[PDB]
Amino acid sequence: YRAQGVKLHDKHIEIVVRQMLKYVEVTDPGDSRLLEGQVLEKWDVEALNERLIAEGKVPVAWKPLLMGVTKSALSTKSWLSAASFQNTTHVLTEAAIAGKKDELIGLKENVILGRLIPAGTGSDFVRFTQVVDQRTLKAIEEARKEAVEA
Amino acid sequence: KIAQEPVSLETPIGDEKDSFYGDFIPDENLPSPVEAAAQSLLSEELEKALSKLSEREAMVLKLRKGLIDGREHTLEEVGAYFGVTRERIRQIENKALRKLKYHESRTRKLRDFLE
Amino acid sequence: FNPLYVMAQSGARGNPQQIRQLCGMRGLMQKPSGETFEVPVRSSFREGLTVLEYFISSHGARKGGADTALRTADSGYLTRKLVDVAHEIVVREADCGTTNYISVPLFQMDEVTRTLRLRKRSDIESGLYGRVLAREVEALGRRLEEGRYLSLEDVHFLIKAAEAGEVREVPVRSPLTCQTRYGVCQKCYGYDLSMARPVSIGEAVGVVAAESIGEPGTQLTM
Amino acid sequence: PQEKNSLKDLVYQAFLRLGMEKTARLLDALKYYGFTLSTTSGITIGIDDAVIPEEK
Amino acid sequence: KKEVRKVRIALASPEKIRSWSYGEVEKPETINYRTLKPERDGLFDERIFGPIKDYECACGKYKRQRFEGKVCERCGVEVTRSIVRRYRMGHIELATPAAHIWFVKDVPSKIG
Amino acid sequence: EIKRFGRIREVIPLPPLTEIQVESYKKALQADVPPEKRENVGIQAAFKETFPIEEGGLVLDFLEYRIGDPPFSQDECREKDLTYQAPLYARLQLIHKDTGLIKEDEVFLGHLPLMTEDGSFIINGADRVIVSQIHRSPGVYFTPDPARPGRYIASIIPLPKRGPWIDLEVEASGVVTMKVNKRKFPLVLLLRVLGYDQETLVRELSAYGDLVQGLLDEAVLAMRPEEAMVRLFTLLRPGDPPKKDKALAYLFGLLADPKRYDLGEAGRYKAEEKLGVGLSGRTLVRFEDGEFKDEVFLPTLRYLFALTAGVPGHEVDDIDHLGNRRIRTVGELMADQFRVGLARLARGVRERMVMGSPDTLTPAKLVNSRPLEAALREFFSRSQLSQFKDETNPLSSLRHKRRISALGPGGLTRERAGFDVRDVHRTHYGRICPVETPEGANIGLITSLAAYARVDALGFIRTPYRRVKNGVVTEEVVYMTASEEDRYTIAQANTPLEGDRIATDRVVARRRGEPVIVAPEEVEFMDVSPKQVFSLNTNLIPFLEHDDANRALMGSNMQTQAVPLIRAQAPVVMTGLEERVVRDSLAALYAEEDGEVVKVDGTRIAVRYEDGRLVEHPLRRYARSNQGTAFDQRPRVRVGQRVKKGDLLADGPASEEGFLALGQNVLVAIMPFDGYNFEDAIVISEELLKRDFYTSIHIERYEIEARDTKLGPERITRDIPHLSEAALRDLDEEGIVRIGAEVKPGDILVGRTSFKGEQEPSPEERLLRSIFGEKARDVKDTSLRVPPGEGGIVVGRLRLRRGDPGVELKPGVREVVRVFVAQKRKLQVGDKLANRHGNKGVVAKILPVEDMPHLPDGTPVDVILNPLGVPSRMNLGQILETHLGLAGYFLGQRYISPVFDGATEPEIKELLAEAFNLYFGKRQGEGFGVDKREKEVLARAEKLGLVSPGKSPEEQLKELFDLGKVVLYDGRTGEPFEGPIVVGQMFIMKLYHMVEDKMHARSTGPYSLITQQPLGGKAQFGGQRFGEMEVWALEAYGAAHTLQEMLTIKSDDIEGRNAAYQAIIKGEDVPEPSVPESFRVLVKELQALALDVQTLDEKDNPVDIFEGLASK
Amino acid sequence: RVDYSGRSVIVVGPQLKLHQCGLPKRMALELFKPFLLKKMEEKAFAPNVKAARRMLERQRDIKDEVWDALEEVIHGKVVLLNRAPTLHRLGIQAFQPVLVEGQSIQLHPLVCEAFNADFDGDQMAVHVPLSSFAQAEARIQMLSAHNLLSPASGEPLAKPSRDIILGLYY
Amino acid sequence: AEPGIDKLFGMVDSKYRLTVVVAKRAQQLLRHRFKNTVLEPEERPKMRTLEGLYDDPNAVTWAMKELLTGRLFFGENLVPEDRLQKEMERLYP
Ligand SMILES: [Mg+2]
Ligand SMILES: [Zn+2]
Ligand SMILES: [Zn+2]
Repeated sequence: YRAQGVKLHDKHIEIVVRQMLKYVEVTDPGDSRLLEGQVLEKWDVEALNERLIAEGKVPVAWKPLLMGVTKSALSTKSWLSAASFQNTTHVLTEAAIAGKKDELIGLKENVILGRLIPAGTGSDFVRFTQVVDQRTLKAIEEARKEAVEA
Repeated sequence: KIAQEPVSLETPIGDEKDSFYGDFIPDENLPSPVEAAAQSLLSEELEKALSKLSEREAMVLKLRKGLIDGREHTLEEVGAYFGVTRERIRQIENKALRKLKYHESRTRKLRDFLE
Repeated sequence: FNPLYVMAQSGARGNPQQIRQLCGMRGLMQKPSGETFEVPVRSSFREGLTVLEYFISSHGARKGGADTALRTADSGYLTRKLVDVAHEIVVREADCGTTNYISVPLFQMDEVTRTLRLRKRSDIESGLYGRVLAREVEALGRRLEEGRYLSLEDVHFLIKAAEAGEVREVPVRSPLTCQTRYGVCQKCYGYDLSMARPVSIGEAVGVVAAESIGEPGTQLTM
Repeated sequence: PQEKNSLKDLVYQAFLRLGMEKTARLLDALKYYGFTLSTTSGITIGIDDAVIPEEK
Repeated sequence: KKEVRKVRIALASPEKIRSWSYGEVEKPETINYRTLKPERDGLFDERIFGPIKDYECACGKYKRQRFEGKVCERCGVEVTRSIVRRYRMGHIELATPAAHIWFVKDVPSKIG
Repeated sequence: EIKRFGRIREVIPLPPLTEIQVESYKKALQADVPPEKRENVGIQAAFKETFPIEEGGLVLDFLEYRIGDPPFSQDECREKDLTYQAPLYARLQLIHKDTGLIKEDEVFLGHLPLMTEDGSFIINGADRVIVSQIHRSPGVYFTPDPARPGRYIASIIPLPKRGPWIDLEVEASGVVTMKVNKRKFPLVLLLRVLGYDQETLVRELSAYGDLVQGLLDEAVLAMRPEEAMVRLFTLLRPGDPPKKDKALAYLFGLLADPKRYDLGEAGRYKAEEKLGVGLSGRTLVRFEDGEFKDEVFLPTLRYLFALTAGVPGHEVDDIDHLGNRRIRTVGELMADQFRVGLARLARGVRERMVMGSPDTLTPAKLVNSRPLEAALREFFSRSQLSQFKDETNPLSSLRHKRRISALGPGGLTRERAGFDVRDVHRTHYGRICPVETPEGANIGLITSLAAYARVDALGFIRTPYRRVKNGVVTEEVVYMTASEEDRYTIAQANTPLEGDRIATDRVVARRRGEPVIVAPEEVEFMDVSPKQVFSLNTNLIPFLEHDDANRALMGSNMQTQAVPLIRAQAPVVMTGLEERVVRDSLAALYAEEDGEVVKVDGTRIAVRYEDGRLVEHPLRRYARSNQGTAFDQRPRVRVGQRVKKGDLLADGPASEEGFLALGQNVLVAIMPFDGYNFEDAIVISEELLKRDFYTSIHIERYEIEARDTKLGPERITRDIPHLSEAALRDLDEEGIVRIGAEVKPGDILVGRTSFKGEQEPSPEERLLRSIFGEKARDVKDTSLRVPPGEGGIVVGRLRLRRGDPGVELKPGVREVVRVFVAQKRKLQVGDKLANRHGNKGVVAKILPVEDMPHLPDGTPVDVILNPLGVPSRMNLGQILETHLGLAGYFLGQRYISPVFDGATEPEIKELLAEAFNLYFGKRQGEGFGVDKREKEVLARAEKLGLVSPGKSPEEQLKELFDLGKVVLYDGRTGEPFEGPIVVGQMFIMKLYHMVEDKMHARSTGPYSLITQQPLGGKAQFGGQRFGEMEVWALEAYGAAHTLQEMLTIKSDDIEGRNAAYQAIIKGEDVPEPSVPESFRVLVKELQALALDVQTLDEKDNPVDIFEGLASK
Repeated sequence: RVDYSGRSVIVVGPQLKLHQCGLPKRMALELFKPFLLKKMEEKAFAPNVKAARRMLERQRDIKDEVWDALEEVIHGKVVLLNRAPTLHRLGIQAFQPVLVEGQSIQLHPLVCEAFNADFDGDQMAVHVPLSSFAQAEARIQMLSAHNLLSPASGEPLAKPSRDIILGLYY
Repeated sequence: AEPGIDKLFGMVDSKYRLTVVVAKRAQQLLRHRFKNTVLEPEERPKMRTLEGLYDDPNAVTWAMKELLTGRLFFGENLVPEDRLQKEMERLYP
């Protein structure tokens, strides 16, 4: 990109790359329900190992698994996401076989669903924000003291 | 005319690979927003233009129209429900019609919906 | 004060090679096989080109055009892919609570050219601007605080200090090292490049990233 | 003399220091002035405006 | 009534298919060549998938919103909105069981 | 006065430009040619290759074929919406072998479309054209293996549908394998029945050493022809049991069959002159004495194995070389599909023989029309090579006819086209235009034929070259193909000549597209003209030498999009090819012989010819084209002056006094104006709208169909149930609009009444019906009303009613009513304008004549284009056009500057000097000196050094004038512009795209039945497609409710959009939607795949999105 | 494909400001039609919505009343402008309706570089956010004037271009 | 445009919070017909019309100026939603 003369910040590329290597291959499942060579998410095996250490069991050894953006997105937790992308048949088959539940965490599955997108103003952080004015505020402020007397 | 076959809805249109024949077909079975709003405004405005009548004659009218149970209650039925003769009902509705003629001749709110 | 030269210098319109073709020789041409022709085209456009010159230059030209077209196609391709992979990345937590980071080098090394050279300013800005300092930095008798958002001025200062040679590495919180779940968090990310201030929570930076990389997808030929 | 890079650092510095609205105003001002002055300059292109070096 | 925060996908058992089914489509016609009404057991049949008109049955006996959900005694058409023809699904009971080609033909064949 | 430039004089005129289609379709017809003396090629080739057929003991045979006279003329077929075609009657004799029964009997075949004089057909009342196709020539070729770097793979190949591709490839065992129809098997196994064994294959075969032993397999060489025939029939066709006679018949039909397998005559010839052998017929092998005998395989394996040895004389062929590539013209294609349909007919005949009464059957009962009828119908209507004619202007149809496409069936497609077929080969020189081609995914695929380029009988494009002997040029012009050109060494058209012989010692020449400086002694050939190196549209660009290839391409392509104007004018500076363009376009009326004009008027130009006959020429006035651009002919002749032969009578839409008039000549000033010309936007002086410049006439036609529905018959009538008086005005009698009536959008063109589906009025509805007491009546109004954004005056009227002569209407339909509506379109804000040099633009706000940069004589400029578009796109031709346009405006003469033989800088400068002498001379003749403001501008131009210091203001204004730059005063201020500004006459074009057609907005319209999405396009009153990329944009912004509205309420959500429209109508804020309703379709579709789709809740519980609907 | 949307070829905006674009009259009338129905309901002239709609559909009687009413519903509200292909998020930006004669949409010269727009006959699309929530999203974060620096780079996107640079340099 | 937008950005941490605030406030204003306003007759955003200078019907702008004043209070779990809307209707008919 810099050779071509196009300047862009490293952040974006870094995000994509982190999404690329986000997967893991299991070696010696230990005391978990996992199997050797089973592929899953970084944070998942991390958490599982935390709990296993807390439970006084043997954690799961693993190896970093980096895949192309296509297969990376294809292996994602949201089946609607992978379905909408491409290779619809394979996804749907594996999906329904395992009976996986999409929790609708990502934005585009919600886009399919026609539900308010988890990002932006629809972010669970800012969307519950309430707005009042002084007079109404004082009215409902009396509303609390008249409840205990009734 | 009977001999001719139906046409595949997926029949390609033009050299474009993004268009079918079937998705160029409109839906007349389903009410458009403008149509639902039109029916709404009609029912409401008629409801308000009805309210200036006497209670009995209005009730009779909306018994005739299907504004109650949706069915059409003739003459004798209305006479049976209000306990009067059917002729009286007839005169009643005619009168109602003409009173509406006056008030509508004034406001011009319902002069539309004439298609 | 010549219009061509002025439009070129001001950055209004035109590049040195276009002006080269409009004034000096249009240069040497490339036959469809890809190996350059043995004879040049001599005269510029304003002198006029002979039939042959125009023909060979047309080989090269249409080659170029086909390139651009197929390239817009592939740009759409790659863009859609990136969007599909990074879509779930969104600012959620203000602080994900990680001590992990990446250290961005201010010096590269040109090989067989030996000596380490100071990275060009635009690259350094591309890795440092908007970033949040992982740990404390001591240079030039001034200190840079922990968890500080580096402005452009701060980056230029760090460059001045890199030349001063007190810092060959910049510790920085990155999305890479971020522990945020199904996305990235504020400080690990950085400034919101549109507003030049710390990124607002709820910003979906995955889609932003994907578009950011996607748009340039149509400009790569050379 | 002001040019693309200079004008750009101008706009950015203005955004970083002054504010968003002030910079919008600034941009439109540079637009109006730049246009009108471009008209006044009468900058044009003739065939001999692409002058050859004699050394060619 | 309640929020939908979750969507799952699974294999539909034959029993589930029959549960979705408002009836079986026996006859491989579409409509009559003239009247253009849905054929008796045909694919477009109203007796299962629902009426073509809102609250109006096929024969035209029960005509109104007054009657609702009641099956008419001749055509067997349920009095209801005509929109249910988009939702209500039928089925075909197969003589000899067959395989869904997905779990066969899929790159890592599942049944295989 | 018209001035010509350049020293290059074409000795040969441009050959007929429509000739490819016309001549090719002429050779495939042979209408005037007697059934005796016919050529056995084209349609008769199809006949002779499909006949005779014998299979009881019937023997058919052919005799003749007859072209019918058209049942309807051009115009009639066009306005009936019927294909223009004539009945083809084959005369075919039927015989019996055993009986000796001869019943000859004529027969029918089908309807064959006839090509018009312009070279286009008419299908279903629409003018269509069949583009020429480009593929590689038949024959055999050799190319290095993609898989193996060390050897060369062989390929044999016939015409398409004339039999399969053949590949000889050495697999790396050392053993050899052949591939036909996706499969593998050794060559020897095929040598088989061809009369070869171990010895015959080892005899000569080794000059080689190592190459002989990879061929031999003793297991196959042991068995002899019919056994290995069974073997290869087992391998290549596993379906049926390995019978011997099946093998014989099948593999006879595969190779030895002249009918089933036809290798191109050009391929026959080329392969014969390549392998160094000769061939009896067009067949790969010959079936003789019951045994197969070799023809092709032996010499091609000879050349294969020889070339792979490295022996001199044998070499790999060039794939993209035009000597190995040929053109399918219209006649060959038509004949191809004709013979396919003829084959299907043959099978029909063969089916009809084995039943009924084998004793007495006339060929009339034996033959059906439909196979050939539907074959030809399918080819003309469907096939990609057949596309809608370009009627936008004459040059449009001309170039469209000269277009060469690599696409279509039998050719290649967008995906498999790399830099291979898209590029420009050495041999494209005098054949295919290196520049003209679409700027889209189709670049390099669809190209145009060169000006002097011609297609011979074999389909090889050849180009004219003048032979030269010892520096002396000969008047003999030779048409040479690609290979023939490759052999010789060719000079250039601009090479200096001293009265018919060469002057310079260094001559510009080439050996196989390779520029070389070489002496006059070794030059055997020369270019006729640079014009032959480009297409027609490219040849219309003056000073093309100064424009970049890209913008030149854009220039030609935009010249194609040209709309005709009322006042439209031929360019001031021309290349000189415009005349022949208007002539060969056949859009103009000329004098067929010598004679005198006995009348004019706008209908009939009658001429009394020297031959004594009085012939009137009917003039087409305002005829609707395909794109809508009016086709008009304005006569220029006075009554009573004697015309020569070939002389002009009436112009075309795009013609002026016999010259091509595309756009108009306007006065351009190159300069920035108030950012209005920003990004190639075009300011325009309002004065153009005063002179009716760039005003185009566009006729759009609308039709309507009265049918009989099962409910009841439709009818065209003036009576409409709820219709008011004032809306029925122009409807005079039968409910059709009168002629010359203005029709507003929403106004009724023709009335129609169709009985409504009988249903109850709703209770409220019938309450209304009762209130107004207006009888709810029967029929409802179906009338055709002119679409929004469209409107105009009514010119044409057409009514075709059934039960009336001359017209056959499709079943169920009573009558069709069609109305021509013409519109007057002046240049508007947003319309498109462009020049011949590839400078695009939109009209950005028009400017009043009051404030304009004008001249000291008060003459305002007509445009003000932006100079910033120039240096990036690198087209300097427009600059020169502007200079010469200035000189031409002042001295009042036009110019002819051919491509690559042009006007030059000193010439133009001289003309500028003269024009200045006249101009300033007239300035002082009127008693005026030099203006003070001019002294100011001259001063500041002197400081920057645009003018020589010390010279008087006259001489400085002079030095500035020849530079093209003059002093300009701002019409707003009155103060002069600081710098001098080039002005002059540029030829500028109004194009097809207009705001009038392209502006559409929508609130709530119709929706699709399947999914509730709004329809697409303007014609359907559609909404804008919001793409996935735009979703990504909104997500990037983080606008949740905007994206929500986009995905639900404002797009497909039923209850959402309804409640929303309700809310806005009542003045609320729109509610929150629920179900997109396409998603429910997705759910039920997923359930149709037997996949259970459960929409859960916060706590893993079923939530039914179908409310009391599918619940059951 | 969506309701309340349109498109047209584009024309330069030199007199216009950054937070504005030149949304044409007819396009606006069709786009804002429901709002116009309510504003015609409030502002006398016709008794109810139906009268207004019937007025607008048949007989293009358009009068200064309905135009000033159109500018009554228009005021303060913004519409989204779209240029294909959409690469950046800046391929979509908020601007204002400004009723102008002619069928072409007027666009600001600075944001062109963001849409990758020149006027050769390039066309752009207009969408109107309905809900006050969506309108807030449009005017606050989706506004063209509010988006200046490139989210990809961090260097300002909306920028002096061509003629402007020419004059300032000048 | 929307003056004070910089200060508005400064009022909150994340922008989408501001957008939510302006949205809901404009919602309240549209609900109660601008009678729940904290503004004063001089501060009211007046739309210029030849008929007269009226109240700007755009609720968004109203909310913008309103929050610009600072008389408005915003936050998460500030007041019970039910009672909020309840007495919200209680105050203004
Ligand atoms: Mg453009
Ligand atoms: Zn983090
Ligand atoms: Zn029934």
